[PDB]
Amino acid sequence: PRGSHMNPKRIRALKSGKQGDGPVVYWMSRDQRAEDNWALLFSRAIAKEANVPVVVVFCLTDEFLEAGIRQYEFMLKGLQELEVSLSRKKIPSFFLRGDPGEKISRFVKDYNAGTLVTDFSPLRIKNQWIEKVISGISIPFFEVDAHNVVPCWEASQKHEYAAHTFRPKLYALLPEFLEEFPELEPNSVTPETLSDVLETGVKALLPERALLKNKDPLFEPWHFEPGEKAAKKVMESFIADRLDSYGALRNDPTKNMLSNLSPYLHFGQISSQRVVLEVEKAESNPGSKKAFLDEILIWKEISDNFCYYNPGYDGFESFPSWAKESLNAHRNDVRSHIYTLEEFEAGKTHDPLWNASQMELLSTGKMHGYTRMYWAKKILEWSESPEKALEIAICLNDRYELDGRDPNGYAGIAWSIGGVHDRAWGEREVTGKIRYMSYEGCKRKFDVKLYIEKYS
DNA sequence: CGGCTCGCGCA
DNA sequence: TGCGCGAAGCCGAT
Ligand SMILES: Cc1cc2nc3c(=O)[nH]c(=O)nc-3n(C[C@H](O)[C@H](O)[C@H](O)COP(=O)(O)OP(=O)(O)OC[C@H]3O[C@@H](n4cnc5c(N)ncnc54)[C@H](O)[C@@H]3O)c2cc1C
Repeated sequence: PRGSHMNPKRIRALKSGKQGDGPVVYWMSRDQRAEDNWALLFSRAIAKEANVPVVVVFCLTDEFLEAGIRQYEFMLKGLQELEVSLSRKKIPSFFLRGDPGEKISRFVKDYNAGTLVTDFSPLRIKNQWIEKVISGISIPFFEVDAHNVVPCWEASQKHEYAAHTFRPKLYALLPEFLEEFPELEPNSVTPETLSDVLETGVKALLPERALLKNKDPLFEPWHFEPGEKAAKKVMESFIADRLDSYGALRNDPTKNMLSNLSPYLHFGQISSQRVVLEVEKAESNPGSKKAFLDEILIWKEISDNFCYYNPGYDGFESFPSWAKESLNAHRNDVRSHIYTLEEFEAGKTHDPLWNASQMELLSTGKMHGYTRMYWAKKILEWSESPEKALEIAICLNDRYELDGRDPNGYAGIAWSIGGVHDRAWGEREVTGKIRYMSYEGCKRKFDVKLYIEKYS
């Protein structure tokens, strides 16, 4: 409804009804940013057509107890900057604590909202909140895909087996959906503390903090500055300094040649469409430009496709039949080593390369992309069962990665353990036909000793 | 039937 | 280091 630079294919109606006379309320969950936000822009256009103001509601759930301080501070500090950014545009931001299924419905009734808009996320918990909200509200409810360049329900209607099947589909719809972002218009009609919730949450997560021998924290919070503004600087530095050499050095953990955009992209502090727009105009190495675009467009959005069309995305049942049969037949194979969650967590294994990868995960919260494959695949090799390996890999990924609890993580773990979006390889013990990685293979691609010595 | 985001031999 | 084969099941264009 309404909009000249707005594609209607980015919005879908979750619930029909009579449009109320109150303000249009935007339920911000995934895209925590002010600029290049389709969901916020569409909420403004609906408000403009109805001559009502637009407001933003963020519901703080109990999910931060499962995660750590590193994710809590990163999200909270970005929200504090976001509050000022919306305030400059005369857009009020309301922060609620509790279950969104009950808090959002209460806010709609109390604030007398006219229309409700929310961003899209294929996670299981989001669909549970939406269904609860729908039964408690009586105004139209819309969903906007502000995370993907091409809407998830529009790119493909089925689960995609491999990237080479999804690649032609995505690139065919690029000329339509890849476009510039109109500026956010400030509100014409004007009508909890973020510091207190930060202090309250931190005290609850203090006992669960990872520590060293001398009770010293392992996490180093100066590597990534949270916030919308800092994410712009990371993109600018990557395009100017790192994008040219990305194609040749993205598989070398000893070189900081990655975009470092996943923590910002996970919380929606920067738009992946915005990154694509600046990358496309950038005149750099054609090989590196193609390599980076294949990651942020295909592999990032196919991860949303995997979780959207597979409700068991974090389970063994989502694996392909060939992988399940191979893993089933190799259940009784004697493992070379057996490690529990705690031994994996502290990095007390016989592999010095695996332990160094974990320390980078512990200290920085963002382990290098190449070593994540080795990190996850060796968990399967040294665990009781494939279910145990999937349980440990998901737990350590969500607990310590800044980009954890993301569709890119569940798809990545399933790729490493269950061969999702992959193919069969040579037959092996324990791991069967799942793709294999060895220490000697990494030794021939990068300086392993430098990586190991960098992280003890 | 062609071709997919590893190890390994060889220059 | 970069290149080409090997080992493996299956989708998708016909
Ligand atoms: C076992 C495992 C677990 C992972 N855990 C997570 C996670 O929790 N959260 C997360 O966001 N990513 C995860 N990834 C994906 C990938 O490792 C990260 O996106 C990347 O390492 C982050 O560094 P970067 O963005 O600087 O790398 P870049 O090469 O600069 O990545 C560019 C962008 O493309 C996307 N992308 C790149 N590689 C992948 C990939 N393999 N799968 C999906 N999208 C990709 C991301 O949006 C990323 O920001 C995981 C991968 C594996 C193998």
